[PDB]
Amino acid sequence: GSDPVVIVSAARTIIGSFNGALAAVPVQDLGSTVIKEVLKRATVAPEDVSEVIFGHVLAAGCGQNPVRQASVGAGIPYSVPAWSCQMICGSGLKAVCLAVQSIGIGDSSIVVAGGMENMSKAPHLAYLRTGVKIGEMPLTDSILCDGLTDAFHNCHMGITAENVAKKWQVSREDQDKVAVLSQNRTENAQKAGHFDKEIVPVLVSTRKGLIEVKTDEFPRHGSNIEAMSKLKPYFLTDGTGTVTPANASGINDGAAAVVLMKKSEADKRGLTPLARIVSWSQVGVEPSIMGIGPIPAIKQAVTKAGWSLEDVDIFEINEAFAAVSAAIVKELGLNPEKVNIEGGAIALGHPLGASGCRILVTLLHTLERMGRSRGVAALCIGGGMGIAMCVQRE
Amino acid sequence: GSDPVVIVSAARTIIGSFNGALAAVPVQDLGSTVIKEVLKRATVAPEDVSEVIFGHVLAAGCGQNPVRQASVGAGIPYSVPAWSCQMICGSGLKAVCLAVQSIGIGDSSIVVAGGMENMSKAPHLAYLRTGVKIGEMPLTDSILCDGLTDAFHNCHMGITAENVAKKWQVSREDQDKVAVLSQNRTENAQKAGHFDKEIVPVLVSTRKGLIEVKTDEFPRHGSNIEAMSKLKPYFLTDGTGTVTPANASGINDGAAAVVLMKKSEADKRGLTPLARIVSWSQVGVEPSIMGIGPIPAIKQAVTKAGWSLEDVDIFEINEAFAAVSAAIVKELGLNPEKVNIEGGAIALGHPLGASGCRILVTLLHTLERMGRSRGVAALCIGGGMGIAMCVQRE
Amino acid sequence: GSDPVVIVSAARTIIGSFNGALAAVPVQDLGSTVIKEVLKRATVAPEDVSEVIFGHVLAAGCGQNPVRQASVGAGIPYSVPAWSCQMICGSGLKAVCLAVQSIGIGDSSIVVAGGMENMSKAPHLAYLRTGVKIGEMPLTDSILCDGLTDAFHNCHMGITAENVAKKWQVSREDQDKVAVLSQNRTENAQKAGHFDKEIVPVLVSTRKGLIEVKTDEFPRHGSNIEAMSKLKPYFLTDGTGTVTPANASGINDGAAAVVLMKKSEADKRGLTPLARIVSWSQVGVEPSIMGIGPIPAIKQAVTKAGWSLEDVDIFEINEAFAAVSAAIVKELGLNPEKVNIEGGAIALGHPLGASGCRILVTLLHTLERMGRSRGVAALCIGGGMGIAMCVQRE
Amino acid sequence: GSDPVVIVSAARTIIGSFNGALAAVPVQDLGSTVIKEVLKRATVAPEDVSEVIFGHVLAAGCGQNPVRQASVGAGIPYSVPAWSCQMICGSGLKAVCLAVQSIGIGDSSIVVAGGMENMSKAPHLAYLRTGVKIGEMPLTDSILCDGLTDAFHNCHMGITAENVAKKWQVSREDQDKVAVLSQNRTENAQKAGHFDKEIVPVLVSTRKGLIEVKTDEFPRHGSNIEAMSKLKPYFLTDGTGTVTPANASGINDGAAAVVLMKKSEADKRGLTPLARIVSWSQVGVEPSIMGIGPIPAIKQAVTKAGWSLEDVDIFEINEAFAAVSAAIVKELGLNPEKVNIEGGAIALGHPLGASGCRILVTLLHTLERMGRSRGVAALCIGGGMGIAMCVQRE
Repeated sequence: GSDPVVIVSAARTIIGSFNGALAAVPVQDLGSTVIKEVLKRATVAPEDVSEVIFGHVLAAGCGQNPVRQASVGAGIPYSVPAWSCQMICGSGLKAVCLAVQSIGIGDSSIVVAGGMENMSKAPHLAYLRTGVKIGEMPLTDSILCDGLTDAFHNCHMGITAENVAKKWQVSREDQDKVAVLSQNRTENAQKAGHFDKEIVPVLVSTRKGLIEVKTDEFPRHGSNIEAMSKLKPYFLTDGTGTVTPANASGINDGAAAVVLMKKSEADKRGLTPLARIVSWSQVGVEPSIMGIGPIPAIKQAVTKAGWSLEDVDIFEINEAFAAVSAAIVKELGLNPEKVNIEGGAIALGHPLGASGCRILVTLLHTLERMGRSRGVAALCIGGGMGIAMCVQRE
Repeated sequence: GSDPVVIVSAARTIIGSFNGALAAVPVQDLGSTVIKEVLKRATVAPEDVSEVIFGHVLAAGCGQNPVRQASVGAGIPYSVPAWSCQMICGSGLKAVCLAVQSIGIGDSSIVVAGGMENMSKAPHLAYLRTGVKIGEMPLTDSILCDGLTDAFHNCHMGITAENVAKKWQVSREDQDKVAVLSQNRTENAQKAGHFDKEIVPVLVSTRKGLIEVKTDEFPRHGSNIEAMSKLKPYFLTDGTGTVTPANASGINDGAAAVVLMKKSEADKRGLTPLARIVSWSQVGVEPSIMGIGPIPAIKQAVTKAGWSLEDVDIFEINEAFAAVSAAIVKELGLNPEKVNIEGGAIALGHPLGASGCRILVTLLHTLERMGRSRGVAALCIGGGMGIAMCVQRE
Repeated sequence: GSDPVVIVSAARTIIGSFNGALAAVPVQDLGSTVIKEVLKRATVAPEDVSEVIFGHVLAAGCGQNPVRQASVGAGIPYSVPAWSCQMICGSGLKAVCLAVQSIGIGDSSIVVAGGMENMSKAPHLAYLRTGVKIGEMPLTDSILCDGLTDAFHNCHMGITAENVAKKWQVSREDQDKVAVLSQNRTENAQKAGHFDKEIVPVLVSTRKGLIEVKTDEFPRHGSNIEAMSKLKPYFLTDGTGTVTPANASGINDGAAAVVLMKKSEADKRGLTPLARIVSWSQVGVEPSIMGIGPIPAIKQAVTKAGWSLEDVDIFEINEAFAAVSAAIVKELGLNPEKVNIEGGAIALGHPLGASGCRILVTLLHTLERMGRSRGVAALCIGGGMGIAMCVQRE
Repeated sequence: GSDPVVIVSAARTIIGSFNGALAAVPVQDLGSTVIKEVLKRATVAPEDVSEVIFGHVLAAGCGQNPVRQASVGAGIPYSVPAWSCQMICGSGLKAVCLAVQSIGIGDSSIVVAGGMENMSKAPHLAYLRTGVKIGEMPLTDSILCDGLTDAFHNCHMGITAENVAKKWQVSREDQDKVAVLSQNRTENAQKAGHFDKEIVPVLVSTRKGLIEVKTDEFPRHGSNIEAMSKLKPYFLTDGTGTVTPANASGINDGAAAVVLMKKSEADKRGLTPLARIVSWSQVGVEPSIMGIGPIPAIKQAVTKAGWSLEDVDIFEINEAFAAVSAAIVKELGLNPEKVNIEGGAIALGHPLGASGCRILVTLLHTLERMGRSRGVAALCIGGGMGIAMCVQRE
């Protein structure tokens, strides 16, 4: 307000496929990569950062405070506090909102906010301290257990997605159409070089030495409805299923970051920002339909901004499932030509902790590239939440 | 400022011993217990909570967003956003600072902040996705890996404690004296009923049915220097060791919570708060001496409050190791009769995610009970950080 | 025949309770203990042993050829071949029959035969070579998996025991009576010192140094029908159950051994043997009723010996379940005062690989102590087999 | 003697590569395949089998008595006893010797003897019964632990192989030459169809349905010394190494079986056997040089047969390591044109429990195919043993 918080820089790694191009790279090295890069791009010295805040969901086995590791690995001094927040899929966006708060209230001057996740590296879990006298014991998958299973209904996110498909009447055919659209938009954007600016290469040691990874791995080029309609429903196999692997996102690795400060601090430094942050909201809804979280979230953020929905030029609405993104667009009555125009997570992938910031990074570069003005990033969150941010291009 | 953020209520579970009285209780049930109770005590209806923020470090195997589970298990509606932060030992206090920020900036009206940890339930970890063709594979202890091992030097917190012992010249004899003091102060406080008010019983099913757990489990009554001086150093066994199990805290389970709102909202509701929050700080230091984090943290918080150190009536300085707490007190020149007067974590235990808020809960009730005015809660943090808060009794 | 194979010496360790007195002792050290001891007792130099043959069922994690380890640990040279056989519960007796064959045919001159098992040390199992992309994986209990589960019907031995109880009409009351009898006979034998001769102490390091273990651990003195009839059926909980923990044996650790050679070699050496081996049999039956294996086994061995059943003075019939031992005795019409007179495995325990030889050791010492002449050792075997041996006291 | 034991039939599966063509096939199904087939070939009804004896080393996770499972899966009745022996690498040959003994002494009339191993399916091991309060725990590889590690010196078989290389002066160049020879002989035999008769196809379900596997998988066609001499020593990397993957065998899956009875029983049935068994030996040597076990073993078997070494037309000497097979041939002064003429385990692979019988199967078919008369099968055994058999073609 008058001196709003602005985003000066924004970058992401490619999104790697499960057990794919980024699987050997610890999550904190993904974090370091984007942290170092956004500072570079903003021309901000690492010692001028007030704090680092990252979303990060599946942190088992990553060592003590992996954000701090990521921060220091980027060349930020030990003097700079660094910490993580978890709000499942919303975690990466929540990190940025939290920065908005510390800067707005006058506690931080410059913040590197973001999200990070290496799901390929998520371990299996065993409780061994008591000691099992006799009987089988599970090695539980932390991804499933901590990432993808609703704690209230003990069901996969994909089941909640079927609830939304049912209730918002998004057919199998609808979902496959959204999926094809998402895949084709991503392929068009890739070929047109639309992601080049936002991507920062990741360094990976191979048997044939060091390599740069700089193409998103998860897209399935040549996606078509005929192929997709042959697949069987994955979560719900009693003949009422609609969600398949083709119309859902995946398990993925990646990180993203943004540099934030006040407009006045940007002016003082001779920086022109990507955008100003106008508003944001977090809301709660029923776990059984967590997918529709962004509906109340968007309506509140947009309202808080003094906007009507028509005023929004571009939406990024996390595409965890076609069933959910379709339902959100249908209920709000959004123009699909304004929503996920470079494609969404069905094509690009969904590294839980990173996605909130990743879609923001994309949003901001899309707005910039198209010379459009007003954007909304939003995500549904397991357990029944939604988060949304309003940004306006300077 | 003019309308400061106040703490209306504050409560904790007992602290359970490793694999002890609370080990069968999932961490989110510990959270629910304290959340429900602080609302009860503040007379605030659960549907009036703007959000829930909890510190939580070892979240592997706890399911999707265990704070949200804890929130809902306390009777807070699905409409109320709930999420976690991780800043190792500082996590529980960081949760409260974050609430201060959301309330200060006008985003939240009422917040339940806190921390929670069941270390007994922390699993072992195995990476099984690639597949090991031939050879041994570790089942890594998440407590050690993610909780207690410095990521920069690959050494136990207890090793960093020896660095501080060495550098601040805190002898074995000094450490054992601090340990005895801590144990005796805790035993005196227990017998005098000083913890009765702050403790909320935990419900536990046993073979002989339901029981209430309401005594802290970890204290070793009759602690004496003669016994302690017989023990061997645990981390550093080359004849230069000082830290033993008797002069370090433990692995422990527990939770704690506070209810926060603006002074004006408290006045409107006819509530008298425990205290107002005057200031807080987070700082970074070298990982090798993470223990001395609270020195810069305290100095900055106290300075920001407009106080001198003499102005502080009561300190709670987390007693992870006698070596560290002694070093902090020595360097700042604090009166030991003002520091951890009900005893500290050597006697009480250290459930990582909970401790930041737990010491705050104790602080506030001590200030209340003694009719003293100004308090400081502070903790060192693995990886090289410190966090401190200033509170003033209304 | 004319120059029959004789048993010169026979010894056993105590039988340890699951996770009890012998759990820290590797199975091969149990083997070494009994091997060394029987050589000592027979006055046979270790370098005169032709070969060592031991039954051993649960060998996972025991290292390369644990019989060979056991042999060498007893002071038998590297020049002496040593190897194991597996025939589940019959394994320890099968080892002795196999020795009878190598000596009878003229391939071996002196053989140490026996059985050994540390079930406390049996590991859990995980298949990790492929690599599990996503999902839970079992840590399977090798005891259950490889020891106690019928491979044909995928059911616990205790289920097959219920089949025999049903079909041979052995009531819950019958089973509990057999159990009390077994417990009381064992307690009487212990107090009378009847096991003193056959037991060889095991050496175990404790925190208070080295100790000798020389009392069987599993017996429940003061066993009574009133207590037993209060227990619930363990395997079959649909209201048709009869088998409980009180009328079944346990999971147990132990070893036993015997020294064998021809009568002529014994005469040459100035040794008087415990007994001569007269006959033995191995038979197959249906897995669903594996418990009744000893019926055809005994009938064939006794027939091969030229005996009638009345001619047998003493039987040892492995008491895996009261339901099975009762059924065997009922069908064959045996005098219960001739069967398991020092008690059986319900009281003493059942270390799978050892039991076949353990009951033989006991048989031989009982025959000796009572001055009786003709004995039968027999066991049922998981998967549907029976094994029996006839011995005659010289 | 006068009525010697004869082998009527002999068959093997292909040998599968680690995690290769047979990895999804449980070991007992490999057993059933060869058991059923040898009965078929001998024209012996399954109900006429007196007993089944198989070598089997890595039995963890295979269920109760996997030989019995294998027997019944081949259509052998429940009435036929079936059991396993373990003598590490010698296990498959020991099974046959044991049959010789039961038939020779008049206890069995017809025996199916053999060996079987699925090393791909060998699990990792964890001891979980006590309960680990705090710290890392190993998931131990049962292959390494129970199969490939000398229990006396705690070193890989490959280390003992280096001891033999050193002591018998078998150079790196020598070993690579033996390896190339073995690979080229196997490739020549394959192309000439020499294994066709002995191989029995294994049935495997694939995504594209059922398939027959009938080519040995492990051979590396086009093996050459130039390639081999580029490899680095695998076990001993201090610059004194000679053993590499190219001049050692592998980890492999397979089974083999033979049908045995007396010559008189063969005559009565109108069967002409492959060969008569003339003699066999088992011996012990120092674990550090277990590889040279076959030297004393062969000398004793050949001596017991009334043969000189020149009398042996064909040897099969298990080729665990070129270093060992070379050393055996050098010391005994054998013609390399008489030794492993279809190639050995360097090319064919080494499924521990199966190999003893596998080389016997090959021996017998080679003797038959070449119209040669006298053969020797022999193997070294971990822990310091050797086993050898003499056969003579009828």
